[PDB]
Amino acid sequence: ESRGFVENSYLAGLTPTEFFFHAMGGREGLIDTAVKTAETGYIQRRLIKSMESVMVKYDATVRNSINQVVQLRYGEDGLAGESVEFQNLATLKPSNKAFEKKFRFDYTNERALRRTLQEDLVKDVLSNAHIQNELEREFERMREDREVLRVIFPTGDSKVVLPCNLLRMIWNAQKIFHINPRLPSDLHPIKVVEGVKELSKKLVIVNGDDPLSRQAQENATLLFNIHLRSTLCSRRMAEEFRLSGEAFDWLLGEIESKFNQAIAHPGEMVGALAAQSLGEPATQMNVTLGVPRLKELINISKKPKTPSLTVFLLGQSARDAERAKDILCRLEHTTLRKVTANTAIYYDPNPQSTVVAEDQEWVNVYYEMPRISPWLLRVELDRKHMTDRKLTMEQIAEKINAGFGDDLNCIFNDDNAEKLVLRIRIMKMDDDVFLRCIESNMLTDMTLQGIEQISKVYMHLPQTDNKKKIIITEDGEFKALQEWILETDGVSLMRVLSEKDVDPVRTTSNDIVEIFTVLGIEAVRKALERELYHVISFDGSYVNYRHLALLCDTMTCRGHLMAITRHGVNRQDTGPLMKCSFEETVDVLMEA
Amino acid sequence: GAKKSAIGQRIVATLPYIKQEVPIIIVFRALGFVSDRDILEHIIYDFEDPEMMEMVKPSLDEAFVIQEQNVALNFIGSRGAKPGVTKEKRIKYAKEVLQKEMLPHVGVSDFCETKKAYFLGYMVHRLLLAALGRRELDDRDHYGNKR
Amino acid sequence: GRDEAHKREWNLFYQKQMQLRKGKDPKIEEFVPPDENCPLKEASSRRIPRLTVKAREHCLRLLEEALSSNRQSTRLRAKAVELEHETFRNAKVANLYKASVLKKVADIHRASKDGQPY
Amino acid sequence: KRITTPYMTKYERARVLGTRALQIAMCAPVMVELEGETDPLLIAMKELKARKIPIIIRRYLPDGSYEDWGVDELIITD
Amino acid sequence: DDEEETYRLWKIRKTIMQLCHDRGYLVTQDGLDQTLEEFKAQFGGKPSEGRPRRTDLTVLVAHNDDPTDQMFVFFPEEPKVGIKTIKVYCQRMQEENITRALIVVQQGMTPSAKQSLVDMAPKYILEQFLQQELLINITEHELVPEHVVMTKEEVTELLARYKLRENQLPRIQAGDPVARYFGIKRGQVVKIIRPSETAGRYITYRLVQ
DNA sequence: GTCCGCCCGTTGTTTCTGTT
DNA sequence: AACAGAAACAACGGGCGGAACTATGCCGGAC
RNA sequence: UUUGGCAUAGUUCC
Repeated sequence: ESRGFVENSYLAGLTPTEFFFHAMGGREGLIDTAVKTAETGYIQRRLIKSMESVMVKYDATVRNSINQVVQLRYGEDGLAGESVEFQNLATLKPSNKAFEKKFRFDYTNERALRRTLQEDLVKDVLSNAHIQNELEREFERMREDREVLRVIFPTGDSKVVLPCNLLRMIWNAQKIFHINPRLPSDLHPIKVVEGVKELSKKLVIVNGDDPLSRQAQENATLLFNIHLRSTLCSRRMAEEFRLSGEAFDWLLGEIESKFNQAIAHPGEMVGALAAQSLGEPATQMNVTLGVPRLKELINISKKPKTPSLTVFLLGQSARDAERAKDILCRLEHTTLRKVTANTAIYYDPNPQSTVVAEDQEWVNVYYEMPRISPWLLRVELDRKHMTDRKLTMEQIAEKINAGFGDDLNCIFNDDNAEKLVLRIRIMKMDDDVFLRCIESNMLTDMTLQGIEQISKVYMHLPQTDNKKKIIITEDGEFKALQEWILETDGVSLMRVLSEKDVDPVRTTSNDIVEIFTVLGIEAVRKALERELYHVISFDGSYVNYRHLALLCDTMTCRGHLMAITRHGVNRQDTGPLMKCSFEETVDVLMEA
Repeated sequence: GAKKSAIGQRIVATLPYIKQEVPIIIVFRALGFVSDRDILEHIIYDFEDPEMMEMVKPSLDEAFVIQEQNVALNFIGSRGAKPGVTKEKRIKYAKEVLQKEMLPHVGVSDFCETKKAYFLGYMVHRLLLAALGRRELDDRDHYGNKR
Repeated sequence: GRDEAHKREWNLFYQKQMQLRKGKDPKIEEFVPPDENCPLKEASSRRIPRLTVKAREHCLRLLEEALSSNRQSTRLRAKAVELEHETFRNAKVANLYKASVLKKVADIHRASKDGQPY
Repeated sequence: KRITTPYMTKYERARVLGTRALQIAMCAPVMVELEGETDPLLIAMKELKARKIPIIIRRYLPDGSYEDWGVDELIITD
Repeated sequence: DDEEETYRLWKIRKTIMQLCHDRGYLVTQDGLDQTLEEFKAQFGGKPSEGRPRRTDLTVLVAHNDDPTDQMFVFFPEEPKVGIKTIKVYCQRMQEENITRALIVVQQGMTPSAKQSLVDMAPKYILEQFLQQELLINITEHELVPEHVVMTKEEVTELLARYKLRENQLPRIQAGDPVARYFGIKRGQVVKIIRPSETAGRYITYRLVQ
């Protein structure tokens, strides 16, 4: 009750303290509503100015006002956004045995043949050999497509967005032609195979006959052709759908018509479309997410508000907590102040008669078997922090020797005694002021362990299917594994990647400038797309991938990061009249 | 660097109508107090506080040079709105600023130094208490701190 | 860049203060060769600067005295010489060599207190 | 050799309809027998359906070239 | 430590072997795949006061299309490589009749040395790689799609097919990490092959400029 | 009818090493 | 010893939502 | 059947 938990409902009413606390709660909502609007409008305006003149040319390429290629095919496939639908691939997830049983078309049992295919067709199937060779080649092609799919889509996601809804088209064909599923059909599986092969030739995105053009078309229609073959497999047609001749012909005609209608029309203003599509969710939008994150990603800064670096471990460190904690120790910065307990500066010229009575025995043992200055620098190390990081006094001593050379002296006790003692002596320029500078440097500059600029490192098991490692078993399924993943504060990507027992493939940060300077421009494009997808989908919202790809390509087209500001807008070699209308009019005009 | 790293923290005062900052011991000496014992009587009320004494020590280490009211006033007045070409006028300007624009609410008469010193010592003492984590920092949105 | 600047300023300050503490003629301590009865392995080795043969002989006696005390408790020269030589081979600087010898002596005394042969 | 798409895009359809309607409204001959219609936009749509609009669309490739497609030759999608 | 230094030398050598294999030079499978113990045995498990002394690890290898065109991989023993070291290396290249060479640096090179490397560009080609930049292979990172260097013939054919002037392609800086990995000069065009979410594959092109 | 409140791209200043 | 290349810190300048509807005061002073 | 502007304040809608 003291900190504001309203026990009553709106029907019973609120006691005065709960009334005031509720008003304090609602004020925050009013403030956020009145605050987000201007920033959202400004972000949308900057995006529109950035991509206002990007168009789809009659060449089918996507070019800006200076005829510089942005995408060779819009959305990497050449289709329009408003004509595509969610669909499932249905050949990626099934195991080996299930996949073979569902897509093989056994022509040997012959009782399933008599039950599903007609009598005049079963004799043909059992007699011919060219038919059998074609039917085996079809399954070979499907297996190769399955492997390609598993490479393209790790983590086993079937859901995909493709232009023609094949299952609903099949349902419509069944209802239109009054197909009875309880009777054998008159569809020849060879007719099915030949029809699909001929159909795939009429779905042309890249027109040409050179090897380059044929390769471009294959890349442009690979996924849809894989889906088409998976759906119109002959065994699936014979078992599940049970179509007929005229039904199959109508289905092929409808597929051609819909694919041809779902192709992007030249002249579209895809740049402005993408700007609006990515900026309209902004008005409804321990790290930063939402409007500030979008602002940072659009105008890239070298100092993000909450830099982070998710780290994946390679082997037994991923499972066993021992090496996990060991890597956690290796990757976290730690100076001497993090472990020291207390320090003091004494005046003790006598090696034997020591002002401090604790060090007597071992300091005498050290001095008995051999100038120097009479002053001292006695420090005391906290036992809890000393033993937490698995540190050793010999390690601290050798680090001090490396850091200062042999112009210092160091004598240290061991963990046997309850008091762990380090004693330092030097082997204008007066001693006391020099020892205070030695202590101050040795406590804020020592860098015993860890990587500089890496402040704090967490260590927690993942709970999401994108931050988990997913493998493919020997039986072909997808199995999800839980392995320890780290999450640091502060970024230094190169050192963490170079560290022993750290996975150099899946390790990633969220600083775009760092990704650039370490991995190039294509990696920065992919990472920028992933960060934008994360910030957009945190709210559960959906935005078509074409708009994300267009924004990322526009930002990373010229080889260096182009922040969407006056700097990036005027860096383009465009006409002065486009730049004058944006964040700098008179200066640009007078320069030109 | 080595000397800044050893010093750590120093206490400075931004007097009005003065070009830039002034160390606090300089102002206290300009008020007419010479002995470190007297200045610490004005600032640290209970001398059995070694942490407070150590915190104020680097501020007193800036008194290694200045030791007299005349030179302290000269140092203060060197940074006026219009720096003078003479020295007596600069020293008179320094005294005028310390008598007219520094803490007007305590007093403006001739014998107000004995109380301006106490109030400035209280300001420094409260700053030390804030730095030691013994009192909560104020918030501007508290409505007892408004008119 | 600020950490690198502060580290350079510190290194210049430190080097200046240590040069004001370095005398004009650092007498290079003369390496006295081992005697004919020196039981040390690699006794003539000058690999560790400022580590004398007499220091290593003293360190070896500490190991012998510790091992002798341990054996008297549990009911030796060759073992002491191997312990010294291993410590010598692993050490780069005289102070760490001495510390690693004293650690071995402490470990032997711990084993003796626990009634265990080292 | 023409490589541009054989369909008439929505923008080409809109501009052709607007220009043909303006031409009709400026007292120009029609290429179809109007069965009672009087609105220039309706008559233009009827002509487009009949494939009798006498316009050739000049499509500019980005490399400076161009292609002339008659309305009769372009598949009318919508 | 000696173990860590051996590990760093081994990792640098392995990455350079992978780099040469990608650049088309002729590196065998056994050279490509060496275990840490095998490297310890072959060239010293003790670096400090041991056989591997950042020398004798230099690699001379011949391109698969021309045994006459060969490349060096030099390991300076100095944390700051200097003008005289660069002159020594250029003398060795001149005497061995070698055009291109790599130089792995402990910490860095002075700007004078870098400019003295740039000056002899038509005479000789030398590249600087830091010790930290080669402990990992940036190409193997999953964020980095496959890059293919395209011949002038492939470039011409591509430009003719799309009717593009080279100004109209996307660009990639000559200081890019992958560009330095492949050793690409200005005016060459790289090809990017990456999988796609909406098409299944997408081939882009970048101009080094 | 006459006079009188926060961020971050440029450019400078200064400094610190390398070559000959 | 003179010169030159590269870098740390400090100062300066431009940038900051979209529409719409009422009202009220003022546009130089002395001679 | 002809056309003032500058500033400030309040309000409506996302």
